[PDB]
Amino acid sequence: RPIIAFMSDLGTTDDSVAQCKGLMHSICPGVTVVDVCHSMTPWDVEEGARYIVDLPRFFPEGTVFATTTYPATGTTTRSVAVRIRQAAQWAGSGDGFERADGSYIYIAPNNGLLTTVLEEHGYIEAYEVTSTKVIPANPEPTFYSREMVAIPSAHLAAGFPLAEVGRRLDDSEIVRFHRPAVEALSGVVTAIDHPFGNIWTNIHRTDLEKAGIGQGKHLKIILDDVLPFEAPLTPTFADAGAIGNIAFYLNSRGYLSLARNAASLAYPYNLKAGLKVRVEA
Amino acid sequence: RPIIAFMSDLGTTDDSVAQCKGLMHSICPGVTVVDVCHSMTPWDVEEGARYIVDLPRFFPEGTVFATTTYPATGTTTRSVAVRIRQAAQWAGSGDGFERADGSYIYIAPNNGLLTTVLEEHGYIEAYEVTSTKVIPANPEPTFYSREMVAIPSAHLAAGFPLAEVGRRLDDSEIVRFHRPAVEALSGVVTAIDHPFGNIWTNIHRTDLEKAGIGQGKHLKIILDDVLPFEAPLTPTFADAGAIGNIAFYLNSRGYLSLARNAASLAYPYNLKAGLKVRVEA
Amino acid sequence: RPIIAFMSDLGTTDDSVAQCKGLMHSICPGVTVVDVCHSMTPWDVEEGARYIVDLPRFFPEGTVFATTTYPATGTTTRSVAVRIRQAAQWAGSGDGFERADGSYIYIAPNNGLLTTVLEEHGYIEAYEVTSTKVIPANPEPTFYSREMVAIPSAHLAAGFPLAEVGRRLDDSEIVRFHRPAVEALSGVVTAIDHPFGNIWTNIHRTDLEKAGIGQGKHLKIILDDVLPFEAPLTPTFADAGAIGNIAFYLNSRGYLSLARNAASLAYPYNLKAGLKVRVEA
Amino acid sequence: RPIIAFMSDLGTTDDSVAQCKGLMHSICPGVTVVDVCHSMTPWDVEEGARYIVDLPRFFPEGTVFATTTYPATGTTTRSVAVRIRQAAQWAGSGDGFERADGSYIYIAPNNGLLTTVLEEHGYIEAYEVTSTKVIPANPEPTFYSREMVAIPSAHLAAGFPLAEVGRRLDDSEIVRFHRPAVEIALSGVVTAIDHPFGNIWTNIHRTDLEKAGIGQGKHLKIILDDVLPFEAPLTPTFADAGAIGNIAFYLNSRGYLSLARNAASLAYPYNLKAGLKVRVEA
Amino acid sequence: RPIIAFMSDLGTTDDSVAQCKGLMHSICPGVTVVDVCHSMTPWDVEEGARYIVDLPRFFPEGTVFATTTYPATGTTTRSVAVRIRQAAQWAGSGDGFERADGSYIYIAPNNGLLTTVLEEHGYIEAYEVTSTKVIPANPEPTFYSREMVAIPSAHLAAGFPLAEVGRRLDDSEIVRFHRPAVEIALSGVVTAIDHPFGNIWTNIHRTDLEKAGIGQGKHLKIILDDVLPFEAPLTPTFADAGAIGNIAFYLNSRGYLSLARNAASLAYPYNLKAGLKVRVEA
Amino acid sequence: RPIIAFMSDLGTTDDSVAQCKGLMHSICPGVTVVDVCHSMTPWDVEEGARYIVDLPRFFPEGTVFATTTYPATGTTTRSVAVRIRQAAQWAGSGDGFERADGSYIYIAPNNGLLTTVLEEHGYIEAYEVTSTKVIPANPEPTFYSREMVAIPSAHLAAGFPLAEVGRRLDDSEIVRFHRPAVEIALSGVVTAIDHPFGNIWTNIHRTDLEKAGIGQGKHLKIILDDVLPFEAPLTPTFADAGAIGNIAFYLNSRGYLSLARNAASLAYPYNLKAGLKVRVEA
Ligand SMILES: Nc1ccnc2c1ncn2[C@@H]1O[C@H](CO)[C@@H](O)[C@H]1O
Ligand SMILES: Nc1ccnc2c1ncn2[C@@H]1O[C@H](CO)[C@@H](O)[C@H]1O
Ligand SMILES: Nc1ccnc2c1ncn2[C@@H]1O[C@H](CO)[C@@H](O)[C@H]1O
Ligand SMILES: Nc1ccnc2c1ncn2[C@@H]1O[C@H](CO)[C@@H](O)[C@H]1O
Ligand SMILES: Nc1ccnc2c1ncn2[C@@H]1O[C@H](CO)[C@@H](O)[C@H]1O
Ligand SMILES: Nc1ccnc2c1ncn2[C@@H]1O[C@H](CO)[C@@H](O)[C@H]1O
Ligand SMILES: [Cl-]
Ligand SMILES: [Cl-]
Ligand SMILES: [Cl-]
Ligand SMILES: [Cl-]
Ligand SMILES: [Cl-]
Ligand SMILES: [Cl-]
Ligand SMILES: [Cl-]
Ligand SMILES: [Cl-]
Ligand SMILES: [Cl-]
Repeated sequence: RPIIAFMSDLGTTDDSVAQCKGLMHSICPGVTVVDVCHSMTPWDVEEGARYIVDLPRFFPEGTVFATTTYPATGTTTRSVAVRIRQAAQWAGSGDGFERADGSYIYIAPNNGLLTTVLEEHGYIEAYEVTSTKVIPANPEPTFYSREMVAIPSAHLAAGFPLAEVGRRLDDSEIVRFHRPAVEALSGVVTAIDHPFGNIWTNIHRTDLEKAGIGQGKHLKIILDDVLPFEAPLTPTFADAGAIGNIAFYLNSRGYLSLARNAASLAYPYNLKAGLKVRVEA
Repeated sequence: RPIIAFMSDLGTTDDSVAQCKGLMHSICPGVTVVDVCHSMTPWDVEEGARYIVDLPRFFPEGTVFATTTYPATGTTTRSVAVRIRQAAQWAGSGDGFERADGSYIYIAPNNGLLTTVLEEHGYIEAYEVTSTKVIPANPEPTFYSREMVAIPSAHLAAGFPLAEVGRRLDDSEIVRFHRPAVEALSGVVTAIDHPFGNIWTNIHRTDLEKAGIGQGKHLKIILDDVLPFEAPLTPTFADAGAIGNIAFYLNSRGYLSLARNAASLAYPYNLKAGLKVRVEA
Repeated sequence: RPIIAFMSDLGTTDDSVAQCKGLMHSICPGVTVVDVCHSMTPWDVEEGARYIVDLPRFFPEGTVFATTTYPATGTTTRSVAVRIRQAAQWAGSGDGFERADGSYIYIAPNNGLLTTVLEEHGYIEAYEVTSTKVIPANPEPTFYSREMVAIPSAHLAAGFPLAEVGRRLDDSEIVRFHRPAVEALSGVVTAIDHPFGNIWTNIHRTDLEKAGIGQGKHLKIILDDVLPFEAPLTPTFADAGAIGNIAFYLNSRGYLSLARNAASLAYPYNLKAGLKVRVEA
Repeated sequence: RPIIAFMSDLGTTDDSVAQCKGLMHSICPGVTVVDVCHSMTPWDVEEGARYIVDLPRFFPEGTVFATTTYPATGTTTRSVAVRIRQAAQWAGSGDGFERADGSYIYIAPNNGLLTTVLEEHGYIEAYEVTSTKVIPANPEPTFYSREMVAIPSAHLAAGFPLAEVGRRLDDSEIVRFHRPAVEIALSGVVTAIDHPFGNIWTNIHRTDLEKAGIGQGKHLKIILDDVLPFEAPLTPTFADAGAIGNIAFYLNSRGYLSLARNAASLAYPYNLKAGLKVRVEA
Repeated sequence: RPIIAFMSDLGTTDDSVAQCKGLMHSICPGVTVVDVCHSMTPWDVEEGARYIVDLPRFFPEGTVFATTTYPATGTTTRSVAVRIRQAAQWAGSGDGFERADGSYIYIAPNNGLLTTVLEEHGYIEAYEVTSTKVIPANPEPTFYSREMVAIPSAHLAAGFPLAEVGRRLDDSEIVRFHRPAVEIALSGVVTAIDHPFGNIWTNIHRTDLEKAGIGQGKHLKIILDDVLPFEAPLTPTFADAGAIGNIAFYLNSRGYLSLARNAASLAYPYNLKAGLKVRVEA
Repeated sequence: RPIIAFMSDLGTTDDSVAQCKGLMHSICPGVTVVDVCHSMTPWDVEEGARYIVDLPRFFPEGTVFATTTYPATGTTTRSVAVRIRQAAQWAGSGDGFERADGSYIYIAPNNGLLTTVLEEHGYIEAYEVTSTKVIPANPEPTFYSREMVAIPSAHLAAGFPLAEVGRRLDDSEIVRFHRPAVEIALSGVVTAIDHPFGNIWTNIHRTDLEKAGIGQGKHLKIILDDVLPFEAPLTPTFADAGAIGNIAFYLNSRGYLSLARNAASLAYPYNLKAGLKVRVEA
């Protein structure tokens, strides 16, 4: 019972996503399509990477990940299809559901979208998608998200051999983007968690415990060099005490974050991604 | 062929809902997940209750209702799992599809979310959700909507015995919220029906016929003590005559409501929930 | 394995769509419901027609199309159910998936919604939907999108004979709307493609090649008689050269369109549908 | 002690008005320039009319009114200068300042701006402003508000003869506009939102009311835009609505039926703007 | 050389203020009307108070202050006219203009508008304005700002006797309001956003500071609305924050602790408005 | 009959400007203060420059221009006072008011505000304002617009000697800014949106045009922000665009190429703001 998890920049105000799904079913009958998100900022590769990087451990083995923002649609560019190694705490009841390696496939424009996927998970082999068996002989130039991602993803869900979609790629041929690094820790606001107004940073758990920082530690987190927040590190929001109170926590992705307890922190003060972050103890 | 109807405050701008669905499928293969809404105002329990209270009669028997806003995520709080009694006019073709009792299960934070569910439908037994068989041994503090609702809901859809998720609860142990009552009838605007701009009140059919009010009766409905609307009670919008004309009707949930015929009433004049309502004849 | 593609004006902020889906499953167990869009402007028939007109070739044969905006809900009006002729370049891998005729069914309010469907595709026979076997004996006046579209659509997906839903209609009895025609070509902006900000016009490929216009031709496209854009006709966005540069192209629906390469054209300058269009060479 | 009362659409965000004022002082030294308003909606002649039609009784005899919105600036269109007749119950302390006839001059573009001035005050002699003694020989094309209104207004204030500004006009040569009508239950329109209070003015006059048997203390239903309803008695002032926030129907200082909330804004919360239909039923 | 300083809530988008000015000139010829502000939030008495409480030392002796927001217009409510005592370190060049006592008159609605004028300047004689020699016999009900403030202000400016405007009041007859308190770590509130700069004024006075041992050059943490934090030393001016955009804590020209960014706006980016709680901790 | 023309960034929503005016009257009795503008964008020196560079020819000889935006208030930064040379075809009726040389004084912060005044009018003697005879001995740190501009402007208007305000400056001591350049097809920038009409001013001058062989009645293509295109002939005024709403390219009263719609706003509908690139091609 095959699954395609589908992430795109196609939006939710027209038939575009539905066209893709129609084909997915046409090709892989009995397929279940799980919508990740279709609301991402178009062409914002680094935003899209964030929505797909942590998915594998939550999905059954065999799940195909169709992930696409395709600003170079209609060009010589071709999509890349990749079987990752490690799905990567396990998710689920009990001690979790351990996922076998080489058990997930990403297919995506070769435009950097998979950058964090490949490094957090690794990959066995990557292939350029060119065979007319998994893509159209005459692709609609403007709709590669359908022609060069959705359509072949469904072939791959129906058991089509990855190694036959086209030629094999070298690591150097796989486009990557580059994240700002983390340097007293300096970082950046990665995202606002809608609809809660929570604030996410690029500082990982692993960066804290490397500076002698664990739960309960009193910290200062400064935004934009003008907003000096102060609070103890806590596992969750309610630990901040009263409603509205600032909380400092590690989010479900393993990253230092701020919020208010049952109140929005970002929205009322128009705090957005990009603001810079300084962490002190 | 199990169904999970899923309602949350997780939104539609990231991978959160997808993570949950991935697990649901992992646990209950062949499960179909029906999205109710994920756009509710976070932490607004009474808004979430409104989206889930009328669902059972529309769904096949055996449907599990996973409904969650979890501001106390990461705390001692635990979710409650409940088998309701009456699913409650029947919905469907002909005279409708009669639903057997004890045929639906709700699982939700024990924070008042199910208040109207339990009173409109009743319940056979309620249980605290604690067994590591339906929830993780080490839950992510900030994501109880996944760990303590989504994950066990899928076990319950796969046939896991309700009585084994944890200890049985007493009625007093089930958190409830309290609605403003209805008192010439006085009430309150409960919701604006997007995207139509229709206005919903807490005055039920049953409150009208208890004051000698049936179809065709000329009424006055005043909002905020400054907007005196006048119209006959009618079954639907077009009965108001011309487009734009005010209509007074009972909505599909059985509640007195106002609108314009093929025009928005609320949006142009920024009429929101909370406004108070006076009904006269 | 039956499919219902579902398009409505019911929105995504309440349980309405879910109620419908619940019934669909109740009636046609094992049915897969593919959401097209539920965000259309309510009562805007011509907008809804645009989201459903190009679907058939993307879906498996047998797919039932449940498409509904129902401002005359609760009136004498009844829905129309139609088996189209031609599904209509084929979509998919290779040379595409050829679709047999008479292989798709639309069901919809008889209010003009299907106007472009029937003319672009044709139809074998149309029927008024009245039988209490596919609709309720006592319909909720305000919710015909559920009672007179969703419910019977699921019967039709479960194999119920189209000719038995009610009486057969004459062409004249099928409500239609009328599009502005295309006249140096004059036309109109049909839609803004969210979230990209691309601009769509009513000028078809077929209108260009009828004026000696093919790829590479230098054109001028004027909006609102005040915005004289100039660019060569190109297959896709990146052909415009640098990012931000204007591109003139045929979209995936076969219509002259404008945009910027990896930049929004409409949003920053508040360009909306309705603006008039003049095309020169 | 010459006075020019200055109304324009030039705004409050550049030196336009100040250029004009500098010339007024240049031409007429010792002049006092009283700002009427400079924030009117651009080119909205009927809106400007309301800001200048009630002025004369509040001002000293001989005051010159310089009133301009000049969308046809740079064309053959010229300004007109007019001695009005009646200053029209007086304003001021006691029983008020009695104003003699023919004591005020309006100078404006001949584009209808004065339609209502002439209608309520009548006039005596109107002249086209063409003389290079009171306007520039080579006027800046975009700045006729200055060239054809401000400058000449100052010569007039200095005592320059009205009859010498140019040729005398006939009534048919004075461009006029048509007020929105009141139909008769009364139907009219919202003429203006009174900022910053959010009060709502209609074109419905006291005389239309008393002509439909509607007097003080009486209950009306007013509907805006064919759907938004309000009910209240006709009262003299806002506080008569009782509680803060309550709805009030009154006659404004200009004689027109108006709607408001008491020490709160009615227009803004419902996004009400000029132009909406008004239906009044008793 | 009579002068009336005019503060109202009448706005900048109609002829209201100009009607008032025309009468001032009518009643007191040669008067100069100095606009203070006309854009205050409607009916917000405590906001108006701040725009008129610091004025006297900047103005010539004998200047009359006409200050009005009149939400009770058309009622029994009357205006009060007051000769203040102390003009209160002087403003102007050198060591400043020394202002004699009892040299300024305020006329306003008796609705508390003058609460802070009387508190900081004290007063000598206050009178109720009822005489038909300085107000109209039949006042327009909606326009008391004109009928009961503007008109009488002009007679006063012309030298009309203060004691003759009506009966003399006692302190208990002068309506007053209560300032938002400062609790004591200090807690107060934002009183105003200083446009167009986006600076933020608090009700916390220099004296509250020096009373908590807080002086120049010292580090404070200020929290707005119980969550939005800022840290900086107390400095005399904006540039002392260093780089453009940096946060500054200072005492404004009125003596109140304030927050700002240096040549950049603090309020607008975070949508900060008057009314927010302020917590200052050292 | 002394006159001070007053331009500041102080705004229209408090008593700041009125404090300043009170002192002007205090120091120079009988002075007339002409408001230029007080609504300029805060700290935007080049925007202020445009509101004060065209003024002298419209004003009487001897008028003092008090022009200030003072982001460095409270520092060592001082103001400068300057007698300009050329008042620069005259404004006014007939062939206009001929203005003698050296007849205007500007006083402003030495922060570049006068860059364009000095460039177009030249100057004769510029002085640093330091004397405690024309400024305060203990200036309020946040209010230099008042302490270092308003107060001294008044002494100057009263006839106080310019050379005595402080030491004489050299050209190199007068801070200046750089105008946005015009590159050459011409590329420039939008300098301002002309409110409330929504007209669009560019930095492209008449001389840049006639230097590229571009004259009246000729077709141009103008592109804003590298993507938004407009086409029209160069005409003298808005109506020359024909129909209401139509696009017009013209030279404004200041000599700069500008874009507009005829009796309709161009900027607002497309959200166009100052700063956008402008490309003009013929
Ligand atoms: N104006 C545009 C410029 C570049 N790429 C676009 C544009 N509009 C849509 N796209 C891309 O086309 C893809 C469809 O194949 C979308 O995923 C999207 O990234
Ligand atoms: N800032 C926050 C404070 C309290 N609860 C939150 C916050 N953000 C998300 N949540 C809750 O966490 C749940 C995830 O388990 C969501 O359903 C939501 O209700
Ligand atoms: N205020 C309204 C007036 C007319 N039709 C409405 C209104 N609100 C909802 N509807 C219609 O009712 C249908 C539900 O059956 C929706 O598809 C919608 O088109
Ligand atoms: N874009 C424009 C179109 C038509 N008239 C305008 C425009 N901008 C300014 N004006 C007019 O120019 C006059 C100044 O002479 C103003 O009164 C105003 O009405
Ligand atoms: N809607 C209103 C309610 C109460 N007072 C008002 C209203 N509109 C204007 N006013 C008051 O009328 C006064 C003019 O006399 C103004 O100062 C103002 O305070
Ligand atoms: N937040 C601020 C930063 C820098 N300068 C300011 C600020 N607020 C006001 N000013 C300046 O103070 C001057 C008044 O002396 C004004 O001209 C203005 O430029
Ligand atoms: Cl790409
Ligand atoms: Cl909770
Ligand atoms: Cl319909
Ligand atoms: Cl005046
Ligand atoms: Cl005109
Ligand atoms: Cl003044
Ligand atoms: Cl009052
Ligand atoms: Cl003046
Ligand atoms: Cl400065």
